[PDB]
Amino acid sequence: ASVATAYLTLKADQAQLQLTKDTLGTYQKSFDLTQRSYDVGVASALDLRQAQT
Amino acid sequence: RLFKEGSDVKAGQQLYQIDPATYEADYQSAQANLASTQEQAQRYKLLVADQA
Repeated sequence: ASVATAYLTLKADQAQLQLTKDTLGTYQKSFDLTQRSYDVGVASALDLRQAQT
Repeated sequence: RLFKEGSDVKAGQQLYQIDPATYEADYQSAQANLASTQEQAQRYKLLVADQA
């Protein structure tokens, strides 16, 4: 029972890693779009900092 | 009527007064709108230097 529980926990946490990498990529793309919109002048630094957080 | 007749007048000398009383009122209205939009522009001119 302990071996099966530990292996299934590893199998779950690797998929959690993959979904966290996908979420981080989405957040990085949003930050790049907000940085571009700050460079052209449409948005302000008040939005760039919230995108950085 | 702010002139005597049969005299010489210069350019821009005021001749009459035609009871403003309406033009004074909407001048007060336009000046009241200017007093808010000028402060808005003056505050945004300070804020845009730090990109706030």
